[PDB]
Amino acid sequence: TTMRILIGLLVQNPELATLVPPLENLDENKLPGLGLFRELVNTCLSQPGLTTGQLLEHYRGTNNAATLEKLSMWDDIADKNIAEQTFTDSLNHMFDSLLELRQEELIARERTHGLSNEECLELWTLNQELAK
Amino acid sequence: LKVPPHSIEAEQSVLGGLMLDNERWDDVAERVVADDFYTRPHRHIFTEMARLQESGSPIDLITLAESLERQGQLDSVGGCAYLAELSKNTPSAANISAYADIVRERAVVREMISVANEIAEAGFDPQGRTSEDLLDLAESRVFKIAESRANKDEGPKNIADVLDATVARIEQLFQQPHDGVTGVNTGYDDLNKKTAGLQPSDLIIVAARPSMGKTTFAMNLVENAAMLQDKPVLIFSLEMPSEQIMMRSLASLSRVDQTKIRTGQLDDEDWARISGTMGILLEKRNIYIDDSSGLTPTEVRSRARRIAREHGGIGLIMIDYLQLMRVPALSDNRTLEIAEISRSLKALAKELNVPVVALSQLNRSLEQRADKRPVNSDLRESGSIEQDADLIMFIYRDEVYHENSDLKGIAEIIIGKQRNGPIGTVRLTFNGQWSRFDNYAGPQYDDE
Amino acid sequence: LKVPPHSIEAEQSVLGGLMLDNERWDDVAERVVADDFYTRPHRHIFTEMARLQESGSPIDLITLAESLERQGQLDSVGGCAYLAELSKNTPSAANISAYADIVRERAVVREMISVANEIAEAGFDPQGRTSEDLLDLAESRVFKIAESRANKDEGPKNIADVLDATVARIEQLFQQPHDGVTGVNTGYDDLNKKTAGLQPSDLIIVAARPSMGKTTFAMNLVENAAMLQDKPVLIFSLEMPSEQIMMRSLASLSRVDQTKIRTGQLDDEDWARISGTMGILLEKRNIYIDDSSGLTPTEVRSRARRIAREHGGIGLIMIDYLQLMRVPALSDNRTLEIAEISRSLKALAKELNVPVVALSQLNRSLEQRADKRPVNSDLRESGSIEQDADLIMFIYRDEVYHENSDLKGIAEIIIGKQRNGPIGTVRLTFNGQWSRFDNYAGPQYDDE
DNA sequence: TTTTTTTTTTTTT
Ligand SMILES: Nc1ncnc2c1ncn2[C@@H]1O[C@H](COP(=O)(O)OP(=O)(O)O)[C@@H](O)[C@H]1O
Ligand SMILES: Nc1ncnc2c1ncn2[C@@H]1O[C@H](COP(=O)(O)OP(=O)(O)O)[C@@H](O)[C@H]1O
Ligand code: ALF
Ligand code: ALF
Ligand SMILES: [Mg+2]
Ligand SMILES: [Mg+2]
Repeated sequence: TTMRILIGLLVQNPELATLVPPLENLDENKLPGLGLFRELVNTCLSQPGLTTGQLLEHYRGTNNAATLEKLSMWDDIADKNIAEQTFTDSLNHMFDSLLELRQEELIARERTHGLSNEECLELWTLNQELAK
Repeated sequence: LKVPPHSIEAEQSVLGGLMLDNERWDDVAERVVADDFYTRPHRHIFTEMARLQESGSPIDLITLAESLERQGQLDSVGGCAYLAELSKNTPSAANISAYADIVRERAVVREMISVANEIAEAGFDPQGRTSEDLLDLAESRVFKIAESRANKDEGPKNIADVLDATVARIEQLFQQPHDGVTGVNTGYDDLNKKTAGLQPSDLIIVAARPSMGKTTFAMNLVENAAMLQDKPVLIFSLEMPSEQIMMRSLASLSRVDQTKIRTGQLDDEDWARISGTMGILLEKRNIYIDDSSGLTPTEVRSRARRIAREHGGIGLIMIDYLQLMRVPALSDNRTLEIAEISRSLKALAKELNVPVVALSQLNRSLEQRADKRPVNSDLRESGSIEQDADLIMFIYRDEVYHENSDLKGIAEIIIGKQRNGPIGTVRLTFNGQWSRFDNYAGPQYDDE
Repeated sequence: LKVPPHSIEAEQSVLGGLMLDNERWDDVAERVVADDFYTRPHRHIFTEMARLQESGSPIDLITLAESLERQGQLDSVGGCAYLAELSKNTPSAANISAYADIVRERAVVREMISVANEIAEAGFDPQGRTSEDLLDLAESRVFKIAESRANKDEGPKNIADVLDATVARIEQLFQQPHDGVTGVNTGYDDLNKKTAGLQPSDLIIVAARPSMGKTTFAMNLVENAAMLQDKPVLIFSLEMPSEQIMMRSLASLSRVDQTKIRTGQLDDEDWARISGTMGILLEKRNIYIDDSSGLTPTEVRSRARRIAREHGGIGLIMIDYLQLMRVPALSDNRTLEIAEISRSLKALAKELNVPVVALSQLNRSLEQRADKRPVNSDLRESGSIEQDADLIMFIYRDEVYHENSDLKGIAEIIIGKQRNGPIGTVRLTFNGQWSRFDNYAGPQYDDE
């Protein structure tokens, strides 16, 4: 669901794709079908100063262009500056998956064979960032 | 099966954004209500959020879930898992206003569809109701939906513009050099001075005991307005047929005895005056009369709108009189019926922005007091009438209750209520021979 | 197996917030105790947190885990995993106060359930205890619950306080009799003295018969508050359009004949006064008006929240008037609708912590009494308005009901109900020419 | 569940 919103926002306003913080190091296996989003972000970053049609026509060789076109119309709003905050919030939510992974693995290791002082300390440090 | 139009995505987005930002609740609050949500779980969720926010509590996943569980409604809304899904699916509350507007659109469309279906069902099965009843029902149903959308305007937005507009309007009124009367001239110097005429949008109630000439004074004001303006004037003579009202009007205008006109014992000069009055009226054609009895506010409003559209507005409206009007929906409680009638007439006056003189009658307690001069307390079915009444004038005649009165031929118009002006007594000459009121030209009595 | 009422989520949120924000321990310390946590591990964790705070150590995951392990109770709670989960599952510690309040609610409800269980057990087995003994046991058990109610003072002040007040006043007669204004200034010396200004969070109901200057008095109060404060004030003029209200305000401020203002018969000096008033008002921009018709309480609340958030609070709210407000849900019973409106407005005043002058109207029965001075029961639907109202002020004018009255130009503001102050009459000079009230400078009449 | 109306019988001024 969130992936559909992210893709729709990315396709609707290709200009904002230049403001995306780097996410190349992140694995695409965490979120479902995240490879399409990362590929779209990299492609849109490669050509700053573009229109929505020229971004849409890029993936005409593949069969996933229909999804991009159907998502672009969806969640369409006239105001431009309003969408930047929503996109930023979605990006922050997506980036929070890394902290989610890190705390989940630490909790799993705690349940498997416990944790030492430093391990629970780093778990606490990671968890403090989740609330804020 | 034609599914009702709806947008689950907009509702979910609003629900999630409210959990993410309580501050924008106001933006959601003035745009959407609980009943708007197509899905009942969303209705319950919105109700619980409103209850919590009204208490000052923060609208969040945990507090909302526990609040629903306190009423056993959590599992009815999909549970904590569904609430977490709603919280997650919303990225941010920036576009929450658009989502609320979309939800409002869908809800109003479903309401329109429901009203249309009900009207169609009634048409298929009138259950003995005449066509007029069904058409009036459809009128009311459509008008309700039309009025239910008046939520974007009429609010206390940034005052500066409102103050500037009001001051500009005041300056415009000042610049227009009127002769003291800024509204419909009443035809009487003292009454116009104290009232500045019958103002637009204002509800005026003229009252007195029966036989006091209340209808006489009303018709005199109507004639003055018609002669002093070209805009039409509308009369609802529920009390009397149009024939007697027109006979009174001719007697007053011609200053000929009403008895002779009623009896037809008219001489050549009297008939000449009558013919001149008829010619003047036929030249004006700014008067419309309805003698239909039992007229409800709905029919009065519809006919007023018809006349205004056909003639570009109405200068004045006249109703004879309030207590005769019918509201079957409130027939059980007479007081509630009268309050509804008065409020509807006030609303109609504001909408058409025209003076509306609706006549009224007093309780008998007045005549049980030592002083028989009417006051505000004396109105019958009284409480709501005075509240909706913007101007209140009572008609008194000491000669009526005192044969040896020195005020024979004199009538007291007591302005008892005036929002933007002084209250007090005025005197007029009453020619019951002609059923007319005239400016008082005797010695001026100082009002103590 | 009816589980005792509880909230795992609330306790987990409170514990996680304490792990996250130690500064909010005090806000939690007053609300809840260790016993209030339904689950024993949460009781242990809160006890350890209290012990650490008392010793001054910070409350975090590492310190709490170390302290619990040192006591051997770490296993009883779940270790680093469970405490990390407690810290994790809390959306934010900013709402820890609400979670603590909910936990206190659950604890009080569980205490009540336990009390009921004990009373039922005693009833099943009196053990020779008389019915009086069982009743006294139940009453003693219940009185523990009602410790958070109290009764405060009811009026009886002892001889020592009387002597102290008498000495203070006898000494200050030589000195300056200051008022002690703390609330929003009413603009009048006597009214401020008796009320100490419009108290925030307190509901004030100004009532009067129509035409008594109710709206006039409210507008004068609002204007005085605006000129004596910088916080914005708010008005809901359902009864009248904004234009008439603004004209009244300008006429009062400029002390010019409002009739001239309405008619546009304004001279150069009056025009200069009007221009100065306009300049002052456009300089302030601390007054907001809504000319909406048929506002529901929710709409008023939302709009007030909007204005307060935009301008950081509201100095004063005014509603004209209660009987105009609409509640479609309770339209069936008028009294219930009025009661709910009053309750919602009182809750709004408490939440916004602002004085709220909501106007009300009286039943005609008042004028049936020999003395027409209003009293509390004279309110229409007095059942709920009187209960909710914290301050009740009635406007009376003997000149209105007696033209030969010796109090001409004098209006009586009678504080008939005041929770935190004395009831009694106050006099003001009413200039109907300007539609204004002024401090009464005439001879003081003994309040008998 | 309430506001009206308006009888009737009393008191009080
Ligand atoms: N020929 C006449 N001479 C004197 N007075 C008359 C004559 N005809 C009608 N009137 C007066 O006109 C009044 C009109 O009465 P009516 O319309 O019933 O009063 P309202 O409209 O206030 O109920 C009567 O009270 C009567 O005194
Ligand atoms: N030009 C004037 N001269 C004297 N008094 C006036 C003037 N204009 C208005 N008033 C007084 O102002 C009062 C306002 O009436 P209104 O606002 O209807 O009363 P309320 O608001 O108490 O229901 C009236 O009772 C009237 O006596
Ligand atoms: F008797 Al009428 F108006 F004529 F009340
Ligand atoms: F008649 Al009003 F407020 F003016 F009750
Ligand atoms: Mg008549
Ligand atoms: Mg008023």
